[PDB]
Amino acid sequence: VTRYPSGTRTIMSPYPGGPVYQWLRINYNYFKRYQWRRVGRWQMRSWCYWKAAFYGVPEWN
Amino acid sequence: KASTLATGKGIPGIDPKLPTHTPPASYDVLSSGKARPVQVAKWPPMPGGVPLPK
Amino acid sequence: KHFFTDGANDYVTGWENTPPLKFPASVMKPCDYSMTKPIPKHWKLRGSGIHGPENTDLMKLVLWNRLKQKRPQREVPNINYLKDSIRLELSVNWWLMSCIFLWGPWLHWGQEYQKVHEQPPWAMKRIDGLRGEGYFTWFLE
Amino acid sequence: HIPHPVKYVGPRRYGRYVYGMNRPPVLRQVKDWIDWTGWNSVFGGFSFQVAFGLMIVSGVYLNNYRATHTLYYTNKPDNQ
Amino acid sequence: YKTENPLYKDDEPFAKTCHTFDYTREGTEKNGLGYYCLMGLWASIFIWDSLYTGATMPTGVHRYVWGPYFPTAWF
Amino acid sequence: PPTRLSTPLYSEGGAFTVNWWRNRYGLYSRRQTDPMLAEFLFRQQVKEWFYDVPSYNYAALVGLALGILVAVIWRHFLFNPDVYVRRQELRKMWPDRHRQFAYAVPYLNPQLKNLLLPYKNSFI
Amino acid sequence: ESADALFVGTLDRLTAEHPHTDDPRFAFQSNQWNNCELRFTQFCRCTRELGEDDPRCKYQYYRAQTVCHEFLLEDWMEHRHRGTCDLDIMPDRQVIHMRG
Amino acid sequence: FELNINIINYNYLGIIITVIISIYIYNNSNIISVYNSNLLLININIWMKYNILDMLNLNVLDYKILLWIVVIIISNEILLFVSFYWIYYHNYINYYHVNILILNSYNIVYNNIILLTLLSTIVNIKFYNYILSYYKYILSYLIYYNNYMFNNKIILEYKNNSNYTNDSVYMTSYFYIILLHYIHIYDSIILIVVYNYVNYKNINNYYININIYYHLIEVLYIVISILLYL
Amino acid sequence: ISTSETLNQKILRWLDVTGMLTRWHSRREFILDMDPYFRKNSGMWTEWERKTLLFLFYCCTLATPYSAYLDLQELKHQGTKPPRPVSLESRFMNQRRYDFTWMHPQDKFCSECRPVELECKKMCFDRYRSMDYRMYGFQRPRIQTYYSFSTC
Amino acid sequence: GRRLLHGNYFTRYLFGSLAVIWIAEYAAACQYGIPRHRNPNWMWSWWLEKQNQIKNGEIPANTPGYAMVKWNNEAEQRWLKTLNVEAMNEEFARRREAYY
Amino acid sequence: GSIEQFINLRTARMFIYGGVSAVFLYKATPVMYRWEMLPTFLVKTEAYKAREAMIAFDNMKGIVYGPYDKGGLEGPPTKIPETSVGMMKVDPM
Amino acid sequence: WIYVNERQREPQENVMDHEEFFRDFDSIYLGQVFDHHRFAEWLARRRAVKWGYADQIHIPPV
Ligand SMILES: CCCCCCCCCCCCCCCCCC(=O)OC[C@H](COP(=O)([O-])OCC(O)COP(=O)([O-])OC[C@@H](COC(=O)CCCCCCCCCCCCCCCCC)OC(=O)CCCCCCCCCCCCCCCCC)OC(=O)CCCCCCCCCCCCCCCCC
Ligand SMILES: CCCCCCCC/C=C/CCCCCCCC(=O)OC[C@H](COP(=O)(O)OCCN)OC(=O)CCCCCCC/C=C/CCCCCCCC
Ligand SMILES: CCCCCCCC/C=C/CCCCCCCC(=O)OC[C@H](COP(=O)(O)OCCN)OC(=O)CCCCCCC/C=C/CCCCCCCC
Ligand SMILES: CCCCCCCCCCCCCCCC(=O)OC[C@H](COP(=O)(O)O)OC(=O)CCCCCCCCCCCCCCC
Repeated sequence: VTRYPSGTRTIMSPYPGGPVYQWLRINYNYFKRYQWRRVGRWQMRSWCYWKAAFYGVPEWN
Repeated sequence: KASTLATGKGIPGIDPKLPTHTPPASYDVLSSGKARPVQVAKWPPMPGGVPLPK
Repeated sequence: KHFFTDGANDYVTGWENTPPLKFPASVMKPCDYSMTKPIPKHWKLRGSGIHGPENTDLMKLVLWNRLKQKRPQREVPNINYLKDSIRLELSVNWWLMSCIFLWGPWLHWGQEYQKVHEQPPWAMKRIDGLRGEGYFTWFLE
Repeated sequence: HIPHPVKYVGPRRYGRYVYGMNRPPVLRQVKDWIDWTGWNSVFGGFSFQVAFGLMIVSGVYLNNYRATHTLYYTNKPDNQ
Repeated sequence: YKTENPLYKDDEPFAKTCHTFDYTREGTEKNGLGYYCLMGLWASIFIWDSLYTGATMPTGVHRYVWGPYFPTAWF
Repeated sequence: PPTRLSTPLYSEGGAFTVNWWRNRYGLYSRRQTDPMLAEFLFRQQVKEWFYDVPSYNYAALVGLALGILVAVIWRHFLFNPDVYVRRQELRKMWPDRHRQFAYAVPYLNPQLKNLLLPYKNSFI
Repeated sequence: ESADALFVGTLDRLTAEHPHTDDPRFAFQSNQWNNCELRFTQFCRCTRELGEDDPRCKYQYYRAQTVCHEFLLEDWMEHRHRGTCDLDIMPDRQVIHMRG
Repeated sequence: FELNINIINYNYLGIIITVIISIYIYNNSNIISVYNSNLLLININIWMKYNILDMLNLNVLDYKILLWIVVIIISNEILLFVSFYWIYYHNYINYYHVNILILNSYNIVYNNIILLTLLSTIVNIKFYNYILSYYKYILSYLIYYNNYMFNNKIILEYKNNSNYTNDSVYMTSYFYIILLHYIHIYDSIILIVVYNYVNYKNINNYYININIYYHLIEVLYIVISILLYL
Repeated sequence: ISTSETLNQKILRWLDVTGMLTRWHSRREFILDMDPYFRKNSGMWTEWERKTLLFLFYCCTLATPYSAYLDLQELKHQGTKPPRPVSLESRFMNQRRYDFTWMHPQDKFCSECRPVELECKKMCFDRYRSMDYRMYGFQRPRIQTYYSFSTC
Repeated sequence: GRRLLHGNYFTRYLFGSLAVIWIAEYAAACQYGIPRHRNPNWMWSWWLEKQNQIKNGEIPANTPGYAMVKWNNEAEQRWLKTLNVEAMNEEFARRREAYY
Repeated sequence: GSIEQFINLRTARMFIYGGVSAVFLYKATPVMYRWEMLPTFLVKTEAYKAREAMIAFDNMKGIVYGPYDKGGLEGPPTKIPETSVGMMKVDPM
Repeated sequence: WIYVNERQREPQENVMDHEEFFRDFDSIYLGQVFDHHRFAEWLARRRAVKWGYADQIHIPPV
């Protein structure tokens, strides 16, 4: 069984799709995973309201 | 299952050897030996079952 | 369930008053010694006799309530539990569907009818000569 | 609560999705889904809107049509 | 070996101890027929009050076969 | 009131019984951590509050007060000519509010008013 | 003439023959504000139909005075003369059924 | 053996917050009031940090204590709205026959009820993920879009309403009830802007509090819609 | 037009342009669309929980466009709200004990105008501008500005 | 897993309470003999008669109510100076011709 | 007789169902038209035309510069204030 | 930003003359639902007349 990169090939049809379709599917997959989600990762890690409460507190030995 | 009266032995539909219903099975030859006549209708049934003269 | 209850929906600590039913009684049983037979007079009290970890069942309850917190896999609950966990969520979603596909259509029809006949289709046409749409909930008139 | 069994009697698995082959009819699938996720939420969620809509729209006949022929002092025309 | 899908297993019973939980006799698990009879009456009163708007203003003229003291003269 | 946990407590069926109360008493309790202790605390509370004869007098007083309260509220809404929940009459000028004026005279002559007014000669 | 003639015809008649007694529609309550507003609305509707000079409308004003304090009547009578009294706006220029 | 409770012996935020409150009264400029509000926000956030740092005590009763406080607060929010509903219905006998234009029952109520319902669905999905130890980034931004639209619609309504607060107690009650709901909507923004995934998961009181509050506000709008629009 | 697929498959493929349907019908594809940190907890989920979550998420996201349509129509309605009759000043209408200054306790802008009475403020701002005092707003025609929702 | 409230408490006490309220109200109306027929109109008899005359064509269409009273306030005198019902009817007639 | 050749399951299912539909539409369509349920673009009812014929977009009267009509013979102000003349920043035509 | 963007725009005509409104009730009260583009254009021209910039603006044809 051939395994394609995640999110790049549809399982709904034996036909992979036409050029425009493939472009839309590949590029949405890239935009979500490597462009849009930059904002979410940035907010989750660099601006955590709960991490900021423990800023400057000694480590727990 | 249905190995004892408590488990359901002898209860139709609950016992594997007893069917829920017992409709008569179809036959293709009459008991006389004649072939079973076959009729195909193209009009709804007569109102009272009233037979029509030969 | 959403709200935390120490007795039933205790998800903060996961404490359970009784052991799992899967365990044999010889392995673990609920802490209940109310049926203990009368103590012979020649027996002497060694322990405190105080309700606590000296009792085997209570000890095992405490031990299990801490060692159950690490498990190799999930204990899949049945579909009845899963439905109850998100009962409100599913019901609100169906409420949204009703508001879009039931409330939406007849509300639109009423406004369109109101445009032509001045009053909604579920109201009594007036003859007083006053102007405007008037009431909408006719059963609260 | 009262411990009870799972009431879902439909098909537990359709098999692996192979380009949508060997699958039930769409309406059968919708019914199986609601069976799997519970009809109590469907009835509970839609109940409020159904009640409100039935009452308001019922006025089309109970409050408007009937009323047109309800006033007993209206059928009488003047100078007749 | 044979197994059971956990998603379709039955709910576990309450433990039987000195402190046992029992909801079987409460009858509060689900709405009963009486509740649905209340809903039916509510629908009926709602329709009736609108269909027959002169019911609250009845006629005092009464004939009543077998007089007024016969049981079918009270309904 | 039994003193041994082995001896069961009798419960009726319904929505306010010994079994119904046991199911809900320890829902928010951090002290009922095992069957033996839970039952002991449950019976302790039941013995103290439900086997106390004078406590039942207050149960009567709350019922009577609440029943009067619910009924006076309901009566205002259902019969008082000046309480409006429907809007038909409130969308008309005062001279045209015939349906609301129908409540006036029946509401002006309650039974107790007719029964007790003759007894003014005990105050004057 | 009939003993129950007052109740017959209108509920209004009762206070018209007995100006200083309770009106049947408001006797249940000690507060008589609503009674004053009905009486004023009735004076306003009389003038529209009969004019100010008619003895009937003059008496409908006396009836309004019986239950309405003068400071309220003077204010409400000015609004009426300007054309801003909400109890006297002609019905075809009312906005009560508009936008809701 | 340790003590059952790690007692807090001293605190200085209380003095600051109480002084901040006084500035609202003892001031000669409304700009001072704006900046004073920022000081309040800052110090209330410090108190929240103290609550998060109390997690180090590993006290089982802390979750329960905070949860029940929220219950009491929600109760106080419900009873304040009741007081406004009371103020509204007390003067009900003077409504619907005055020369004012009351609100339509078609446009505002429907789009608002549809909007607020979607807000509930988002929060519900957040709860579901919270249960499943999962996160979806887009969820919070859907809330921001919903809040933006709600703010956009309420602003236009007020500006284009042809009746003012001084026209009738009906109009005053309409504006005040709607404003009170909006304030509680804005408080929801204040709470939701910090939503993130915390790895201590279901021992975090924030998650349960948000779910309860959002449901309260949406339910409160159902009551308002029936009273005023329908 | 491709003939290597059925009509149903083609429609489903296009509805799967963003991969929604594929993630529903493949557990592996759903877990590999999660960011690695949250994929760690995925193995514990039941298929019931997974598809129910997608159903709630999909229903919500598919109704957002509808709410957006309803909100746009609302903005257009408010943007072209019909004029209403000028209110007659009734017995208990427009009562004032003091000027409106709670918004500007010290500046006391538009003391006679009500807090959101836009037409009164416009004329009041014009007086201030005629008095050499600048005020913001009420100067651009609605049809010449963006986001007005009043354009034909 | 232990239950505190009725299994269907929310729907039960919501719909149930509504049902009891509705049924109790019908009972209350019967005991007081309240008329239950909804009238959406005003009851000013003289006004309703003028409206019938308009529907019968006795009074020209779009004639204002202040053009028919026997007493006019100041604001209605202002309006009467600019009132032209005949012109209004002609304008409406022109609109109909253009539309068709 | 001689129609039996036609009489058939498919010919019957499309005759009962199809005929039932033929009467459902023939009897329901007039009701939908009367109650304004039909799409406007497909057809306009006579009541719709009667109302629409009364609508025009050329009325330029009634402009006032005050929030209240306080009665009297003067009425609300109708003249733009002098301080407001020429205060609009209209883009060049 | 919502507030600032709205504050710049001239106020819509909330109210008109009481009498003139009721003499053309149907057109004004229902014009929007029957044809919103022409109603929008009519409103714009009235705003241009109410604020004296009619000769300085060209209102796009509908
Ligand atoms: C030939 C025929 C001729 C004609 C004949 C006509 C005959 C009459 C026809 C009419 C029918 C009559 C029927 C009578 C018998 C009915 C028996 C029956 O089945 O009733 C029960 C049936 C359902 O009751 P059930 O069996 O208890 O429900 C079963 C559940 O599945 C049990 O499951 P569950 O309890 O677990 O359910 C799920 C539950 C699970 O929930 C929980 O787990 C509990 C949670 C509780 C706390 C919730 C927290 C707060 C909420 C958070 C989420 C908020 C989201 C939304 C946010 C909105 C923001 C704006 O979730 C919920 O329910 C609530 C959460 C979901 C979202 C709630 C949304 C807000 C609700 C509140 C507002 C409602 C009003 C909205 C108005 C519009 C908008 C303003 O109720 C009704 O059908 C209603 C009453 C019907 C009778 C009265 C009808 C009067 C009018 C009749 C007129 C008809 C036309 C006449 C024409 C005449 C011409 C002559
Ligand atoms: C052999 C048996 C055959 C049976 C066939 C049954 C056919 C049933 C067809 C039902 C069609 C219902 C159409 C409803 C259209 C409503 C359109 C509408 O109003 O759109 C606008 C409205 C919102 O308008 P606003 O401008 O915002 O105004 C209101 C709020 N202020 O939008 C909505 O309501 C959105 C929801 C639209 C729902 C459309 C429903 C369509 C249902 C089709 C059912 C088909 C069933 C077929 C069964 C076949 C069985 C063999
Ligand atoms: C969920 C599905 C959708 C449901 C949609 C419902 C929409 C409308 C809801 C409105 C609010 C709820 C009440 C509805 C009442 C409907 C019937 C109705 O119109 O009732 C009118 C009637 C009086 O009307 P009028 O004729 O104008 O007055 C005459 C002189 N008094 O008012 C009522 O009965 C309703 C108002 C009271 C409701 C509550 C019942 C009264 C008693 C309250 C007791 C409170 C204390 C505690 C009680 C505890 C339990 C015993
Ligand atoms: C604070 C205000 C709260 C809201 C308003 C409260 C109103 C009063 C309280 C109502 C609470 C109801 C909750 C729902 C309970 C429920 O559904 O309860 C349901 C129960 C049945 O229980 P089951 O579900 O177990 O069957 O209903 C009944 O007991 C009645 C059964 C049907 C009876 C039909 C015939 C009734 C005839 C009545 C005649 C009345 C005549 C009156 C003359 C004066």
